[PDB]
Amino acid sequence: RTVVRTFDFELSGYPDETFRVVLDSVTYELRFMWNERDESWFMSLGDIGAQRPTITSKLTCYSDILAPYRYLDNVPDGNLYLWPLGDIRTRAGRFNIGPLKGIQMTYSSLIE
Amino acid sequence: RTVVRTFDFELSGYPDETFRVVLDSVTYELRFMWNERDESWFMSLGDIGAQRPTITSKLTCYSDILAPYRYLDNVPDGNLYLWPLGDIRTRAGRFNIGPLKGIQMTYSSLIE
Amino acid sequence: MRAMERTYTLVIGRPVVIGEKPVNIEKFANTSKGDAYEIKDLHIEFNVKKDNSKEPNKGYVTVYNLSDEVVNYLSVNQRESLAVMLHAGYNGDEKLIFSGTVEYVEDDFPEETRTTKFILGDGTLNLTTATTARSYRKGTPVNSVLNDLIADLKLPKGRVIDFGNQTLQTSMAFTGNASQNLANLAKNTGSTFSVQDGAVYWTKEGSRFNVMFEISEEGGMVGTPTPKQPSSSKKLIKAHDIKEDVGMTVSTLLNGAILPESTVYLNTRYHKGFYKVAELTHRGGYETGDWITELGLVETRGELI
Amino acid sequence: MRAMERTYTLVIGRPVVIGEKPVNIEKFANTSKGDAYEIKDLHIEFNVKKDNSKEPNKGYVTVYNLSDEVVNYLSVNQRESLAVMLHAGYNGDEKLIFSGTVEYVEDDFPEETRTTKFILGDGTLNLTTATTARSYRKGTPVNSVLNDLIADLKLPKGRVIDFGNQTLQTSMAFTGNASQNLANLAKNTGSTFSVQDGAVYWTKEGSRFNVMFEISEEGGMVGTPTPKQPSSSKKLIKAHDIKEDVGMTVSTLLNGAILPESTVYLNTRYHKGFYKVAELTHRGGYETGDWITELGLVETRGELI
Amino acid sequence: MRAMERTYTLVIGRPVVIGEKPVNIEKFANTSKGDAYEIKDLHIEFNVKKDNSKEPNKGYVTVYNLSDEVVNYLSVNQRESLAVMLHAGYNGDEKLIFSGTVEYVEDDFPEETRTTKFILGDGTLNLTTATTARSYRKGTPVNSVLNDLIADLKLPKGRVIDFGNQTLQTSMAFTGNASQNLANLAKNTGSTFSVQDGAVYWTKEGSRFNVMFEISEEGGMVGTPTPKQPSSSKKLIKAHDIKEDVGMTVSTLLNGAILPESTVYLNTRYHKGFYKVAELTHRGGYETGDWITELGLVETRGELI
Amino acid sequence: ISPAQQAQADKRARDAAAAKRKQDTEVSNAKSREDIQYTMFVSGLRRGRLNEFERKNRTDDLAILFDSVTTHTYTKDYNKSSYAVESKASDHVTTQDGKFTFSGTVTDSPYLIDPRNMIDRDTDKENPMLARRPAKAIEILELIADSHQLVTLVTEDNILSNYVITSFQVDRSSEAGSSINVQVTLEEFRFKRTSDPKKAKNANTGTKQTAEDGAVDDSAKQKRQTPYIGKNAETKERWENAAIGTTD
Amino acid sequence: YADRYDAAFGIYISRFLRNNVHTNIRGKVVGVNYSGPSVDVQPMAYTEFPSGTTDRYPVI
Amino acid sequence: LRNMVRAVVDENNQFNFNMLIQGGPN
Amino acid sequence: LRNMVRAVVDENNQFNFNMLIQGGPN
Amino acid sequence: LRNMVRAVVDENNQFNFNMLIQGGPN
Repeated sequence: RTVVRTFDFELSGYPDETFRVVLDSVTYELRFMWNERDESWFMSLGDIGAQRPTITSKLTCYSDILAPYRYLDNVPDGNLYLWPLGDIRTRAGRFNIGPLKGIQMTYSSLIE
Repeated sequence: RTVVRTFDFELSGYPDETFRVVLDSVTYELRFMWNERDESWFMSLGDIGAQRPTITSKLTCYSDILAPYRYLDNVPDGNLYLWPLGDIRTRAGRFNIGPLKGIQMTYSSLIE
Repeated sequence: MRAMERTYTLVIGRPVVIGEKPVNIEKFANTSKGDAYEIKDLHIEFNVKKDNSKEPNKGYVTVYNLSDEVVNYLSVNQRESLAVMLHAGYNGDEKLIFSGTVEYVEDDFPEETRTTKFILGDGTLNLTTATTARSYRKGTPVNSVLNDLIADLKLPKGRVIDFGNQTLQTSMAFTGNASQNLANLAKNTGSTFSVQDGAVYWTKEGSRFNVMFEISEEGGMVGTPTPKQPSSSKKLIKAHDIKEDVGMTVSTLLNGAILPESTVYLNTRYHKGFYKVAELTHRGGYETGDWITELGLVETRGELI
Repeated sequence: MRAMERTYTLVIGRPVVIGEKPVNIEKFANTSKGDAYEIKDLHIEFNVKKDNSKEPNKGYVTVYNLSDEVVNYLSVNQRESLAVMLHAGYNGDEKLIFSGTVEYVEDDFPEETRTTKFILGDGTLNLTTATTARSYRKGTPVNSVLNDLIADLKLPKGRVIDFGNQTLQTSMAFTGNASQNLANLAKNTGSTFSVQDGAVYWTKEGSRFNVMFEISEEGGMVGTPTPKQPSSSKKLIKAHDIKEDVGMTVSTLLNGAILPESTVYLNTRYHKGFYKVAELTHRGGYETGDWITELGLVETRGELI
Repeated sequence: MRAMERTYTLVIGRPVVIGEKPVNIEKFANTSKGDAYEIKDLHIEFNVKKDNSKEPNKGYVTVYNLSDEVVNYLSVNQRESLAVMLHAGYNGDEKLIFSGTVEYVEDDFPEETRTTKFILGDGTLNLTTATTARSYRKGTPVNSVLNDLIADLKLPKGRVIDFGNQTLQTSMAFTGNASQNLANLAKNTGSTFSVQDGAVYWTKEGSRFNVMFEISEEGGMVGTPTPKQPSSSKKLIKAHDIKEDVGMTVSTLLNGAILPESTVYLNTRYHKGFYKVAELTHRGGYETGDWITELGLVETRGELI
Repeated sequence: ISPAQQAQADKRARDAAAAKRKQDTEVSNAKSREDIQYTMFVSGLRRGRLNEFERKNRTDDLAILFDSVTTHTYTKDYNKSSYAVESKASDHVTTQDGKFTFSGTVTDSPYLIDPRNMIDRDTDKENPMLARRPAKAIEILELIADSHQLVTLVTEDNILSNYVITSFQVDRSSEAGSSINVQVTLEEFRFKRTSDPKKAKNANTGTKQTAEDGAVDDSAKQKRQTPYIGKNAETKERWENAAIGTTD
Repeated sequence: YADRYDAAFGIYISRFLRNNVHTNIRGKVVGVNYSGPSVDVQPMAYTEFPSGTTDRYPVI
Repeated sequence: LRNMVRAVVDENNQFNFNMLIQGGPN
Repeated sequence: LRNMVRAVVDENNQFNFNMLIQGGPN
Repeated sequence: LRNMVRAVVDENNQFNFNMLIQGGPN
């Protein structure tokens, strides 16, 4: 399953960010919510103007977020991962997500 | 191989000149870079809006620059030469290129 | 303490080349040198209209006192279609507001001040040259015809509502520009087709999508809403019934995160309810002028797709 | 002692519904409540052009600071064609000046003053939807074809000049909008067809009807007459000869008792004679502006029908 | 010592009558009385655009406070096409700047000042009424077809570039207006056809003719040249290649000795080279206004015909 | 020409360019910190306004006092429809922004040098004229106006907030030498991240593209990939290339 | 060339007819049905624009 | 001041659109 | 002042009508 | 002052010409 890096993300730290992104020539809308007690980011994925999000999950490092969901016509077939740029023991935080902040959220697409 | 002179060039001496020229009814973009240690002009040739130049070479007097490259659909088939107007021993310099500055950069096209 | 001041950015990239896959203006931003020609602190006047129809969305721009190098780069490429993106916001962020190709460019420099002009088209090249040649027999499912024609158009699919188990009643043939053929299928099946900021949107008339936007005095509204007819003419009526026929108008501070096919909620003191969007117009004067957006709303009477 | 001050009245009635008999806008004036919404003492600006051609006569109107109730009544019926009548004169009487249907309506209320807009059409609905399907054989009298088509149009007959004993030379078929077919019969028989304030007028080109109006300094003329060509282009000539080709222009204080197909007598110190009327334009500014009418006259060379 | 002051002359002649030989507006200048109505010292405003296309070149003119006799002479002939010539220059000579027929004329005389209006067409009558009916078989030399159609148009041949030994590949038929048929032959053979000041010009696209004009600060240039696209839209490209696609703009003091199909040399400090001409616009205000001409230049890439 | 002049034109360009780096930089940081709050005391002081003048410290709530204020005026405006209304329709009126202007003076011979005034931050006690006080005031005045601070005015009667400076004038006439006359004009401002999640509201950013010069954006601009610092190249290496791949 | 107001309508009408207003065309039979005689037609004519683009009629 | 002119041009465009598109069953 | 603008718009409309309708035998 | 108005009318005419003539291979 050859895959190539094709997109990177950044977060400003606002607890209720929402924006639209284009992946594999298809367009999706994303929502990020910050959880206080669990100090983690909650990601919701869905179609543009959809009544409810298609997928909701909790973000973690080195875990394949989309693994159990590559069976729907509206879910990207690529790979979405979070891995750190600094010390390997650093876990995902609020302000430490970005191309140079410490954590590299990235999307990669299979070659077809 | 009958050939006729059909175009002449001039350089203002700026170390990173770049401009567009039309030859044989086709259009190309040229880049000229000045090298300090080697005191010579580096010429890059390519198509308009091309990602990378098709040809790069070093300019010298009485040398056929395009000789080894007349086998591509986007390279002129004419002759490009640099020869001096003054004493024959003068070599190409920075400010001495032009119709009256001392060195005559010229392009000539075969008769068809 | 600061004030609330405007900001914007304008980017110019490589010529757009259509190939054998969907076109994305994003990937053409970088120039051969790498970083693109960015213009930030120069007085700019622009007008960008958007709609849901066959025609592409077009926007106009004007820039004063540009450097000679940038103008030279546009004197070249006058045969080509440079990619351009525009951003605007308030001193803390800038939302994409337009993306397309430079259809026209001219320079006038009488004495004191040069004034560059632009005319930009949202996917004009694809919508006006994508030819097709297709045919189908009696019994073919209509849902297959729709997907076949859109793939020909070579644009990303923003959103589509399939027809279900609909089937063709008569043999069909399609030629010429793909956009024109699709716009004809719209009339006979109650569907709206319109490309916008590179995204293909296929929806059904009368119906609408949640409250993706709320308008109120806190949301930077400008003046009270007023009722305005959505068309410059009236049609004869039996008095499909589901079609449009009513609307309203609202104005708001510039906000590029809105599209013609979206849905908005209107929280005012007189008018309250949900509406579709039908038209957008973005205006802007950096040093002097408005920085607002105008929305033309249309009432809905269909199902909540 | 008084001055000579302007007056006007504007009336809005029920939606217009076309049926199986000639339409009269008069009978739709009354609203379900009875009396109609009359607007008298509010600054109004209007422009009403009239002509003798296929297209209907259209007039524009603007009203400032309307009460919310009236605007609400027009927010509703935006799918329907409300009947409207307009009157104007001088403090002692008001002559009918326009009657039709509200084609368009929009409201803009920026800060200080609301400004309502209207676009009215004189019989637009009938002229653009009355379909027909008729045919005739060789030998049919042309006078029968004319009457058959007009009855289809469903409008009162203001005035018609029958053809006599004319007979068709070839078989004929008519479909589509009745107005378009009649306008084609005009070219090949030297007849003028045009609907105006609900009345159908069919006359013959070149000829004219008594001195129904006289223009002089006593008759409130405004400036001297000047010669103006009746068309924006010139035709090649053999130098039917009877056709028009010349005209003049005059202006006068507002007077709604005039129609494009009428006849006028021009009693000035330079120009004297009889002329046809070809075009009208009524302008008006209640508090500020003109209150005059402009007539485009055309010379005649035919018989005195 | 004097100043450098403007001068002009306007002449009106007999009606133009087309016959069985090429039309020359020169010979119609004289009126039945002999000398024509010349107008020299009256404030005049005019705008004259010229181009290389099917449509004729049209110019507009306005004259203030004309004598009643001249206006009377134009009240008559309103059915006819009077010949008119215009001259302009600087106090020592006047170059022909336009010649054609009076398409339109109207007079408005509100109170203080009368204002006459004109619309003039350069060969409008011939280009819009010259019918043809011709046919040819396979093998006919194309050079014969071109000459046959131009003679039908009944205009002097300003300049033509024959096709050589070209031959028709398929049978051809031509009807309707001759100008329209010729303009169609232009597309399929890379040739430009356009009538101007009575002269027929047939040339080949991309190629150009010596330095017939040189532009420099000594030559009364006005401001620096600026690059402007020669068309309001962009075409898809393979990136005939020889076609146009680039241009520039320049302005200069009024000089009627220039034509759209000519060639000019641009001697400035930034831009230097040879260009074709594509468009002209002559403006003029005698007492107040500009007295300049604007040229739209187009780059060339063909042979030096 | 000669090389001696080329070594002179550079000096002309270098020193002139250095001026923007000084002035242009100061405004940039002055806008990059919103904690500071400027205030002006026009009259008011001795009628009990001292109660709030003493609140002003020397780091956050900076205060400005002029050596003398001659006149100050306050005004508001409204407009109404000029056409008869349809009748109650009392909504046909709008409110404009209130204006405030005053005239003052700064002198080389001050009578009161209270150090709390920000004009007198580091003014000498015994030689006021060598301190060049008028130059101190102008330097302060331009920075406040240039950065677009929302100033607060303390006046005789009322207190005004959210006022921005739109124009000011300075002159040194032959009369009243050793001093400068100053005029100012202000108008209202109808103004309407690290934040508590409980106060957060759903926001939007529109369509977004590749963010910042990353490992993928570098390829778009033809920049060479940033080498990885070898803190550890045994664990990630086998997984990084297999799961994320490389931009190519 | 493209400055006059009439030339714009000329080009617009010329382009409008290109994608509509089909009246007659030649072709060749490729599919034949003998019960209820009907035939499938493949039009022969086509054109190539200067931009290296082609227009092909589909099978009817 | 261009604001005043743009409004009149817009109104004229509106009138022309109305003239072209009016009535009709489609 | 709208009087001045209306006149120019009217003249432009007149020019366009002339451009559309010109010459011709019909 | 008519200079200011003529410019706006010209720009509107330019926009309309662009709207009519755009894209296309011919």
